[PDB]
Amino acid sequence: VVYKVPEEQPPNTLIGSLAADLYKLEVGAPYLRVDGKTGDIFTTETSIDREGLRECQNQLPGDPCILEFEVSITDLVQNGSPRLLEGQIEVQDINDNTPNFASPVITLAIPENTNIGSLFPIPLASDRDAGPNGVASYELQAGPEAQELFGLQVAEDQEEKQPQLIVMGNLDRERWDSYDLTIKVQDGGSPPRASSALLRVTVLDTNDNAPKFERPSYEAELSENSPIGHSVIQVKANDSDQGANAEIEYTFHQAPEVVRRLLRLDRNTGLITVQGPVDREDLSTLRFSVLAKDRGTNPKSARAQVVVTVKDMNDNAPTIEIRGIGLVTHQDGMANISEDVAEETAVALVQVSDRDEGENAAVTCVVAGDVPFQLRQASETGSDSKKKYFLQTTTPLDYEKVKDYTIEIVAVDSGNPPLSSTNSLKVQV
Amino acid sequence: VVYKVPEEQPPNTLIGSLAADLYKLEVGAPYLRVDGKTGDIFTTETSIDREGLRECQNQLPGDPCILEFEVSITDLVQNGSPRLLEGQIEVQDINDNTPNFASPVITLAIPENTNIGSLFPIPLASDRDAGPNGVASYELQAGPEAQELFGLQVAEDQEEKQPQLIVMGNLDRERWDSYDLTIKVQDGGSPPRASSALLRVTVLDTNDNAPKFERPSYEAELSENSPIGHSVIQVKANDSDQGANAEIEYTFHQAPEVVRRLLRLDRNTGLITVQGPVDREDLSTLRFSVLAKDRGTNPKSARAQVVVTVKDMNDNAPTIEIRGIGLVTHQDGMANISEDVAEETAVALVQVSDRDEGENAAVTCVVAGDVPFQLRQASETGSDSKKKYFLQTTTPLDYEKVKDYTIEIVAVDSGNPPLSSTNSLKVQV
Ligand SMILES: *[C@@H]1O[C@H](CO)[C@@H](O)[C@H](O)[C@H]1NC(C)=O
Ligand SMILES: *[C@@H]1O[C@H](CO)[C@@H](O)[C@H](O)[C@H]1NC(C)=O
Ligand SMILES: *[C@H]1O[C@H](CO)[C@@H](O)[C@H](O)[C@@H]1O
Ligand SMILES: *[C@H]1O[C@H](CO)[C@@H](O)[C@H](O)[C@@H]1O
Ligand SMILES: [Ca+2]
Ligand SMILES: [Ca+2]
Ligand SMILES: [Ca+2]
Ligand SMILES: [Ca+2]
Ligand SMILES: [Ca+2]
Ligand SMILES: [Ca+2]
Ligand SMILES: [Ca+2]
Ligand SMILES: [Ca+2]
Ligand SMILES: [Ca+2]
Ligand SMILES: [Ca+2]
Ligand SMILES: [Ca+2]
Ligand SMILES: [Ca+2]
Ligand SMILES: [Ca+2]
Ligand SMILES: [Ca+2]
Ligand SMILES: [Ca+2]
Ligand SMILES: [Ca+2]
Ligand SMILES: [Ca+2]
Ligand SMILES: [Ca+2]
Repeated sequence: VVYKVPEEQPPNTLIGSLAADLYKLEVGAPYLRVDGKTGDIFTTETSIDREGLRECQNQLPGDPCILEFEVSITDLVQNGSPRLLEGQIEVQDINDNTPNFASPVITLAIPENTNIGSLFPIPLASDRDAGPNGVASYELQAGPEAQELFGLQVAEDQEEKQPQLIVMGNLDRERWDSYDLTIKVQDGGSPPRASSALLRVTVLDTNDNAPKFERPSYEAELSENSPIGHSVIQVKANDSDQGANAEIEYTFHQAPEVVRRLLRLDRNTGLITVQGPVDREDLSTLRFSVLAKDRGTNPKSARAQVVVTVKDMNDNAPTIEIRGIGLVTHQDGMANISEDVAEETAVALVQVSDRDEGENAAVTCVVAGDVPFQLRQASETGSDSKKKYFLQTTTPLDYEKVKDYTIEIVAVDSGNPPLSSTNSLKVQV
Repeated sequence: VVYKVPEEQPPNTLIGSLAADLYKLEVGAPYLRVDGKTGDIFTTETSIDREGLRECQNQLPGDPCILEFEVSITDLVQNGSPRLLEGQIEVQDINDNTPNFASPVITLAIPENTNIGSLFPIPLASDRDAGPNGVASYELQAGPEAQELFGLQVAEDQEEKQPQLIVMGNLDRERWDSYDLTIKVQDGGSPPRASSALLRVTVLDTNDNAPKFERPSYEAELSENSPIGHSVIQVKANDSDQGANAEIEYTFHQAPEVVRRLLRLDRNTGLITVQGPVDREDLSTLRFSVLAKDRGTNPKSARAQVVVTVKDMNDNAPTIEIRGIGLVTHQDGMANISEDVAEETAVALVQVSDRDEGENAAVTCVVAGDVPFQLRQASETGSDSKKKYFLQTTTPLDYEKVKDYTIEIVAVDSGNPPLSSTNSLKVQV
């Protein structure tokens, strides 16, 4: 015979009697009591916990929880041998357990710019109770800002409710990177029972941002013949992402070889320095681009024009080019004349040249000996390096005191320290 | 005095004469010739290359390229000393050089799902010529499919044309991962000159795809008490991305500790195996989820329900519970009766139980001795393990041949190999 008893009733609640017919309890011992000569059976000071009983442990949904008990009728006119009877009390569930999350703080990581509608699962609540007394609903309590951004959805697919976050609008990590929601679970008892957990959405970073240089363009003066390791310039860029999506590498972009030889760009600090012989007379400007690149898996990159102006040093000593004109013409640094046609006639054309810049290539230019020849402007302009002078005569002269004219010229630039050159010519006669 | 001469003319082209006034060439030597008594000056079998001349090398845009030359008038009624004159021939540019890319194949990497409008720079073409004879336009020749996807844009920002790819629609790597375009550069000469390069767009992979399991759900039978390392089941998932965006890791998701003890999930292969004592009498089903996760920087993940049915083994030997009923009641495995009231009266209630399943818990149940007691059904149902029998009398008996009743019961299950138990009772008298 069967019986329906609510679980966890108070001691000595009567569960019933003889819809059949001394009575003894043979089995059911801790949880029940019977009375002699009545066969009315009541609960004990050990309450029946539907959730406690080994008898009811792994039972599948809606498989009824039955406690076995046996009682003996051992009187039939004190002649019969006793009659036991199989009993079954079906313990009925009450909402005496609260729905729960495994941890009271729950922590989702959602990437930046997840498309609208994207779903993410929330951990399930559980409830040791059965049927409508177990998990019933989920509710998403949220700050205003956050409410426009996040929704809740529940699936009846898996015959057990999987609650899910819907992303309702765009997330940007850079804008804001941490939200706070509470997820309320509730059961379907009366009264119901509920529980909460803090659901923290963490916005994860994507490499959605490129490097930018402090300045679009870069300029720097650099002194010619500087030593190996002299700081030319530091370029630096900026990335609004996080970690390696924002770590930066610097490398030459549109840089011809010459420059590559002379400069060293350091990838971490972005400090260009000298690594080679720098000569303004070779290359007066250094023009190149520089490439800033993040360490994202798909690297984003920027570039900046750099132009280095090479500053002059007086490292070039002037140059006295002596040469012929018209019919007069030199040979291994000496020429011919005799019984000169006139004074103020020209023996040589003389060009003085300096390869540096401004002052350091401004040339003064002087005839050494005691001879009868001067330099006279031939040019009709004032080009400060490119002097063209005639080497012309001062006094007439005859074949008797001649063939002994070593005219030597000297030149100095207005540099500091100054540099000088000397160059000569013999006139035979 | 000045002069305009086109570069790379044929030998002995006349560049002009005396808009002034023997004539000698003093400077300009390799590239020019003058004629005596005329002062008309013409080109040589060394052509003037505007692009060749050291004199014109690093010249900034539109800085004119001038070749210096000096000539001497050394006749003024054969009385004057000679007059030289500064010359300047301004060499004029002709479109004798073709616009070029550094490499003839160019190779851009664009990420999946780059937003429409996103720009990417193409390497610049160069042109050793000057002014309108240098780079003029860029043109993007393209296959139909590819044309809907990619545009060209040129910037006049940097005073030098930076050509750029515009992305015109969505790229999906999984769909198609390599395009072919040609980029045509052309100059602004007449006729113009042009050049091409193969521009290959490579679509780079983003982790835009989650794992999926072969099957939504997984089932497996597993024999109780199997050995450590026995293959239970292999779960496997699938990711349509590339590299580590598609490499997969398997780990238990909603798995209570018990299960964690008994099973070992291997992260690479996704093969669950035995790692602990499995007892159907402890846990008949193993229910858990499994988590597949890619090795993307922001891992995407799937999960699958797994349910393992534990199959029974005859590892439990039956259980003979002897106990009292009504007034008759046992004590350290023996009880009292004397001058029995009748035969077919019951001394004990006897329950035989096996903890296994089906056959291996089907019990036959037999009284050993030569005694006057049998087992008789007390229950009113056929529960195949839970037998309830009376141990009742066969023959009457008196106090003179008694107090020597060791009734022993034996039980065996229908398992293979079968298991047996024996249990006894003394009746004093
Ligand atoms: C570099 O980046 C910051 C943002 O991190 C920006 O506000 C700043 O103006 C940039 N440059 C300097 C000189 O701080
Ligand atoms: C796993 O992935 C492939 C695509 O790579 C899919 O077409 C296939 O059907 C999946 N499963 C099996 C059993 O091949
Ligand atoms: C070049 O030579 C002159 C002497 O002729 C010096 O004055 C000058 O400093 C340098 O030695
Ligand atoms: C239990 O004991 C019995 C003998 O009483 C055997 O038949 C059985 O196989 C097991 O040993
Ligand atoms: Ca309870
Ligand atoms: Ca309950
Ligand atoms: Ca509940
Ligand atoms: Ca962002
Ligand atoms: Ca970045
Ligand atoms: Ca970011
Ligand atoms: Ca130098
Ligand atoms: Ca210098
Ligand atoms: Ca100098
Ligand atoms: Ca040329
Ligand atoms: Ca040209
Ligand atoms: Ca050209
Ligand atoms: Ca894709
Ligand atoms: Ca993936
Ligand atoms: Ca992909
Ligand atoms: Ca077992
Ligand atoms: Ca078993
Ligand atoms: Ca058994």
